Amino acid sequence: KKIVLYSLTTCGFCQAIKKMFDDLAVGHLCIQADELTGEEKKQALRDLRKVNPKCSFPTVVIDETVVVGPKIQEIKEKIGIRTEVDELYEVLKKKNEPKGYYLNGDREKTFELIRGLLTNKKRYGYMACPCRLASGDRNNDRDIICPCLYREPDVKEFGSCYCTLYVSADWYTGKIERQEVAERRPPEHYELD
Amino acid sequence: DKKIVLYSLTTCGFCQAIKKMFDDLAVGHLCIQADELTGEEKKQALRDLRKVNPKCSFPTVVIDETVVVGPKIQEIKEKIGIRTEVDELYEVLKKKNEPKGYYLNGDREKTFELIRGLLTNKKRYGYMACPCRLASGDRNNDRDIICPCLYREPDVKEFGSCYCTLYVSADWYTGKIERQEVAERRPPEHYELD
Ligand code: SF4
Ligand code: SF4
Repeated sequence: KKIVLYSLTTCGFCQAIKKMFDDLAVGHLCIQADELTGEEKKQALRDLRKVNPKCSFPTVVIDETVVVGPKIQEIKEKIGIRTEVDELYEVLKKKNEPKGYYLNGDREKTFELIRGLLTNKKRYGYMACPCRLASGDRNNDRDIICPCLYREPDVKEFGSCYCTLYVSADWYTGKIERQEVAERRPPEHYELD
Repeated sequence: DKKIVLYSLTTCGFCQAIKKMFDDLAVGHLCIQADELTGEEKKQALRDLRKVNPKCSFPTVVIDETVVVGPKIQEIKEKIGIRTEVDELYEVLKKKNEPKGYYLNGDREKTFELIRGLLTNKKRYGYMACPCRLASGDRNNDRDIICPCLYREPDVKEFGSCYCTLYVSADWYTGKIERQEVAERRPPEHYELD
């Protein structure tokens, strides 16, 4: 697959697409159009205009298909990128949505939280809460294995769990204030002394 | 000169963002990635953490005798004495735009990076050309894309955010509306390619 990424050093999403490519050892050509001369900029825009008439950044060309804008799932779909986070995202969505627990709509935040669940599943053997420190002992951590014991009262009182991974329909659609959620876990559960 | 300790988790996103700011501003600190430590070292880092934050929550930053619990980057910066040209411009943009109904994106990290882009563009061009667009460097050719651009008002009225997602409406901010992708509204003929 021949990939070209039209990018700008000042464009945050352009750098995130580039980062994903580098991390997954994807073979691509990145054009940081703003680092070019006045005439090279004109030529980069003419090349871009042929595949994206709006001359907008980011734009990804994969062989003969073009993905315009911050459409990370569509870019992944044309390149053939499938990770265990994508798999777990689908599983969690199917299981939780009928229960009224929606995954946070900020996809980039939810994806890093799911990556945290996976990192915890590998090192501990269970999906310990990604925004808490686990002990590594399953029995001590039983109340913070996701979904934790605190999700139900936290979502009922504030509209979201402690990591903001699961949110209610009201939190999702802004019908309630998106309040900060305090740590409900009894501090004694660490068994420090 | 201040003694700084950041209690962090490798699985905590904001923890790495606080650490990134420290490193980029030469702020010396101890970073404890509590989850990388052994079983008994986890209990001791939690004992040190518990003394300053009984709830044993991450992130937690200790600056001398003052403790900041949670993702409170502004509070951390005020206690250390961090005050950058981005902070200055953020305040100027906030005071000028909030009374008009144009709020700065609540994802404070993304807003700061956009403001850094505005500053990078002011330095290399002489004006704050839109950081998510390609500037020519000719003010007259870029006139419609000097921040705030000619397209902010129609984009925010129709989608709730400007093209870069720097300025958002109150409904976008609180989640009352869907946060849709904003397409490039600029007529491509303005680029004067041929
Ligand atoms: S707070 Fe949220 S992310 Fe953490 S364990 Fe509970 S449900 Fe899972
Ligand atoms: S799209 Fe937003 S960030 Fe870009 S110039 Fe317009 S108002 Fe400024």
